[PDB]
Amino acid sequence: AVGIGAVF
Amino acid sequence: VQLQESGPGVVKPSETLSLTCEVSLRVGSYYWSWIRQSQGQRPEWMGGLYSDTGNTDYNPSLKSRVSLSRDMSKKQFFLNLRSVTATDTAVYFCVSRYVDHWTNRRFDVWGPGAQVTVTSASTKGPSVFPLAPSSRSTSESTAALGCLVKDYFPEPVTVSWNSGSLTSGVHTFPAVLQSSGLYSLSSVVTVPSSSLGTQTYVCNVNHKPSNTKVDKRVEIKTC
Amino acid sequence: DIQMTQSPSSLSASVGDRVTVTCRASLDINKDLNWYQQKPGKAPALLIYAASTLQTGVSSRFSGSGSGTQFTLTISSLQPEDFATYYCLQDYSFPLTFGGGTKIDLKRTVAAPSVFIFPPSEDQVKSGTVSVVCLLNNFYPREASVKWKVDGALKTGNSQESVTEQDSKDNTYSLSSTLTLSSTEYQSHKVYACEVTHQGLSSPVTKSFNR
Repeated sequence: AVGIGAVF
Repeated sequence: VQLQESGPGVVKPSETLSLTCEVSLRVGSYYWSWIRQSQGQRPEWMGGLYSDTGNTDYNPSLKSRVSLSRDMSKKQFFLNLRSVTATDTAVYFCVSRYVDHWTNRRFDVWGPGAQVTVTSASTKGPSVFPLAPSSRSTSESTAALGCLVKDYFPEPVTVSWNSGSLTSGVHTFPAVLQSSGLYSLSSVVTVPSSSLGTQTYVCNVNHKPSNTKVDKRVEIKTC
Repeated sequence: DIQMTQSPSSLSASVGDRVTVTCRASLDINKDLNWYQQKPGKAPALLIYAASTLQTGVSSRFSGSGSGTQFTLTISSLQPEDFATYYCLQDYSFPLTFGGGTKIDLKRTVAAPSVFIFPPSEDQVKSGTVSVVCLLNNFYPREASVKWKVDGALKTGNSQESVTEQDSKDNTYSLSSTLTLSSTEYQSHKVYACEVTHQGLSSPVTKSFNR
């Protein structure tokens, strides 16, 4: 739920 | 992606433990953490940050001592652990966690890990003492003997018996860092107790970092 | 902080078995639990995330279930490459916390340890600090407890254990339990005894020596 990024 | 930890493997007590992570890399933000793991223990998450802001989250068990940061231009992110003690000896991993929302993959990238050892010791060759099979343990058919290897730094030491001709029944335990700041272990072997008195037994201890080799004969104590 | 309680600490299994590892959360963590495999010297590798999603490239016989506080990792048809330590990891809230670990090893017939105790040699006594080594040799399962008794009195602290990896030839473990004492404190007692408990032993085995 925490400490996860995101790339697009 | 690939991560790689870098920095000194030995840190004196009370000093600051510093490590770098080289991050290999296309538009977004990563969560980069340091997770460490001491021998025989579970991993401990020390803290993380988001690469786009550098906002940090710290494990409360360290908060005052730990600092994290990153340099996007150099594709590096850093760990500083202040005023370390011997219990900060651990393998340190840098790990990246991010979801690709285009492909819906989760991605969980770990470095190979850097062992760091907190100790005041300098390089030193080992001292070897015999573990003699007791006189009364001859009532049984199988005897046990060994060598205690201690007071050396750094790892590793290799132990053999009779210069390699004795391998059956040999057990060499993992080294453990002592409160002295140096390592200790034992190597043992089981032999026929009937061979006690006719067979010579010698343990060969090799310590390449100090260019030291020690041989120790192990015999029963006849009373 | 939340903490996972992993069970069992070790679990014995044969090739082809269906095997279950469980993780218990102190608080409700929804489905924010991950399962890791770790081999010696290597970083943990992610097997399952979000309680039940299989990570890319992981074999399909790995599966996870549960939600709230009780979670389960199941290995359907265990293969030799599955022998490893496994950790659960919660990421429902900060700090991320790991379970205690589950070492899955190769099943074999129960073997009680042979116990030996080693008094320090006179050479080490003269050095000012001595070691007393208790050895538990070639036992199975990993399950083992060592208690130290000096002059009839149970002692705690000081003693350190080390264990080998499961032996490649006979699939047994060996354990050392070592006291580290000054030569003076060593000579302040007469009898040193290590008392060993194991499944292969109906009653504890004590090996002792008088200095």
